[PDB]
Amino acid sequence: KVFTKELDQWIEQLNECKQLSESQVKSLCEKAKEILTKESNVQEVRCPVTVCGDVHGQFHDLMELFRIGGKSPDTNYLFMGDYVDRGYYSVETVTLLVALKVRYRERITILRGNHESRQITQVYGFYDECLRKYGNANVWKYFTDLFDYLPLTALVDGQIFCLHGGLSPSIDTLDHIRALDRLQEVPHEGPMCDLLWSDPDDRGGWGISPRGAGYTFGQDISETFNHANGLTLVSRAHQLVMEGYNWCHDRNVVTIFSAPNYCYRCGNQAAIMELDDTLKYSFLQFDPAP
Amino acid sequence: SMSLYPIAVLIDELRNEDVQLRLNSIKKLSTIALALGVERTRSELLPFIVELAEDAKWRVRLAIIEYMPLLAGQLGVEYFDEKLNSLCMAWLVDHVYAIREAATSNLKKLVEKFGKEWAHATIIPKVLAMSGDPNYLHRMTTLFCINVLSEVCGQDITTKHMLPTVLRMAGDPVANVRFNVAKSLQKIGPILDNSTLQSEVKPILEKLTQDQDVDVKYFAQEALTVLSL
Amino acid sequence: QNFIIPKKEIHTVPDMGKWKRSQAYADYIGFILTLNEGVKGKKLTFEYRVSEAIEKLVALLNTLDRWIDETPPVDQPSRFGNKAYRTWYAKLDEEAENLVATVVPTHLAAAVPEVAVYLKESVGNSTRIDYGTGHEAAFAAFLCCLCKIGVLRVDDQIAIVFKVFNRYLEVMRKLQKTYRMEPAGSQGVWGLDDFQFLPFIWGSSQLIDHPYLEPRHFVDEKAVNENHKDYMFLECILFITEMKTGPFAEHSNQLWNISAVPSWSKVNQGLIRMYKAECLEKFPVIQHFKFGSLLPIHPVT
Ligand SMILES: Nc1ncnc2c1ncn2[C@@H]1O[C@H](COP(=O)(O)OP(=O)(O)OP(O)(O)=S)[C@@H](O)[C@H]1O
Ligand SMILES: [Mn+2]
Ligand SMILES: [Mn+2]
Repeated sequence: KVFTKELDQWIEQLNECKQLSESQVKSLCEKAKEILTKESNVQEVRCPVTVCGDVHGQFHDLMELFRIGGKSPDTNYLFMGDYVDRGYYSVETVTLLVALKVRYRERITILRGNHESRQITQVYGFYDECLRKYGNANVWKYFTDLFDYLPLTALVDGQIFCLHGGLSPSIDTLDHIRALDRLQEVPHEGPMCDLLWSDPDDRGGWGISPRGAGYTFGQDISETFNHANGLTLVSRAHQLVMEGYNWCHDRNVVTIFSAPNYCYRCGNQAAIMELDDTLKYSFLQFDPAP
Repeated sequence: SMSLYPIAVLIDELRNEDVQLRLNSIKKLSTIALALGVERTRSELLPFIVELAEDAKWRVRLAIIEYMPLLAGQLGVEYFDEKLNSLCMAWLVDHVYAIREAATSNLKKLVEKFGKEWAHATIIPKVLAMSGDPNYLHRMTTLFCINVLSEVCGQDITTKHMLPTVLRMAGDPVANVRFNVAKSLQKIGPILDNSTLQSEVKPILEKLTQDQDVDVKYFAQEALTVLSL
Repeated sequence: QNFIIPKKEIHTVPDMGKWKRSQAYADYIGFILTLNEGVKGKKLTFEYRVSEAIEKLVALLNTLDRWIDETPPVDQPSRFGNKAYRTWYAKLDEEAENLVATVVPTHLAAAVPEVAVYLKESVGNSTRIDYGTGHEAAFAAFLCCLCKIGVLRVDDQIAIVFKVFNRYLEVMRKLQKTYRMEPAGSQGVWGLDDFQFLPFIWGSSQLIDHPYLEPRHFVDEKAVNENHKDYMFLECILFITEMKTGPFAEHSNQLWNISAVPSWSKVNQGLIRMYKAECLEKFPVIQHFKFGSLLPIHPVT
């Protein structure tokens, strides 16, 4: 294809950490939307696959991730959102992950995080970055419009539930999630909001989130949801982890964070989760690029 | 010549808790080990090189992999087979892709140094062993190896010992392995004879263009076009 | 007078206008700008007056310092922040009103319940093990309330910033280090600092029309070490060079840009605009503000 050559050089160009032009970015997002529209709210994913968490614009650390777990399309990846904001390279980071999706839609899944919205990208840097790197708001338009299309959750081999945030008191089953309309700005409240905002915590039952959006859920809720939906594990991100990954709720839930040494301050490791040919999990911890 | 070298200072730097001094002392080994001679590096330096082959930090492991071809060159083929073959194979199975990738390039440099007949004897089997690994990341390494090794192994070893494995892996449960068969066949093809190509390679690629997976189809079709079949 | 417990009032993004047009906002911003004006051109070692109310606010902060000593970090596995922070915070929750009542005279004792809320909101989030500029704002709001009830007076304006707010920063820095607290709402390479904002404003005010120190001098290690005892801005830089990795230009991008600003004057000027733009007009920060009788949500009157 004439357009595969084009895509291939874009990927090559982006791996050198060089941004695409406004015109190119526009085409990329248009063709990404076509692909993403066909994707379900609970997007079906087949193991083997590697599950990743927050990148927050740390492009060189994303390259380190591919050094650890293998490059696309050889290695199958699954990203649970928060690609943009805070780092120097939200543009390059998100452009590549989108590029790869259009090129190998069966080799990657990119999920929507809470940072993948119009409201939050204007708070934590993505808007600023686009303006400074392109001279106008158009690239921010093409991306934030595209974010509306990202699937909310994923399901690997029907057994491992993946999403950015956590569970919702409004959602008992995976069918409730399929029923939802995701093709909008992340709402201020409700089931869609909770899936991208919620956290697990150490006290029982539901709890209104200190974040001001979403809920915090206890081990009994995790145990009920998993059992009720035939799930063995909820894989999620949305929180800083010193060790890269964090078990909780008696191994019903795992938190994966992929931005090492967060804010040049935290000195945390980053992690990714490899899922076997036979759905067995293992973790790879890594520090930043030298 | 080097019997007054402060080797104790070097060993402290190789075993150092600080990573940067580990990496910097490895950069010396190339020149130092030559001047120190086969016997002294074997008795006084090699137990520390072996430790570092499995260092906790992957970038230290990587530097040893890069030093490996020089160390094997100095130490000769016969000693490599008894103490150093295992190190090189254990790297192909490393959790970190970068280490897997570099152990592959390493096999190539060693083959250029020791020759293709030695490769048949001591390398090819161990590489093919991985094709039955439960993990797709490891099974793919076999193909990455075959890609790199077919060049320096010549038509015959490629045809007899490497090719049948590639063709077998065309029936893998995992698509990633399947499209990497298509990519391998594109790479190793020009080395084989047209009879082998028309009779054994062409039917497999055509079957691979009928594959459920989009990427297997594409790369299979691309191999057919490139090899003009 | 007539006091109530402060409650949240900004619940939605459309509620952000209500905030902008409120009495609380007018007072708060007017309070920051006042303190800013009082410390213009002055060193930390400047000779000013210290009242009984000030010396008792420092004691308050020393009590909080003492509690960190008496509540060391536990050797338990945790996500990021150390769980010993929750034990510490629970002490501030139980004892806040008593600590405030040692600062507020007995005739104004009815104001203690309202005022103490702001202090409880000024030391980070117990659940998240967080600290952000929103907590820092709550402490300014706390201090603002003490002025409105007359406990602190006009003459205390320099003491408030140089003694009380300055000691406050030491205690927060300690908290952030000791319990391994994470940044609440850091803007990363686009924000001023992950944890603080206000000391950069008041700090730059001191350096307005300085004979030899210009904004370019704070990215110079030697200038900072030789002068941080006198300037709040430089102290903040010292903590950043102590707590962050890499070259300055990498970790603190926005501050690296600021060093290229011609005068401390324009730095103070710009930081005021930026504070309104990036903190006081950002919903995820303001949603947690609390309004009572002293700092109310009703339109400015
Ligand atoms: N400047 C601030 N000061 C204090 N609290 C804040 C500030 N900004 C936001 N918050 C609140 O503190 C919470 C934690 O902030 P962060 O974790 O840094 O950002 P977040 O968007 O909640 O998390 P991410 O980045 O999606 S993983 C937010 O949910 C807000 O409720
Ligand atoms: Mn995040
Ligand atoms: Mn998030």
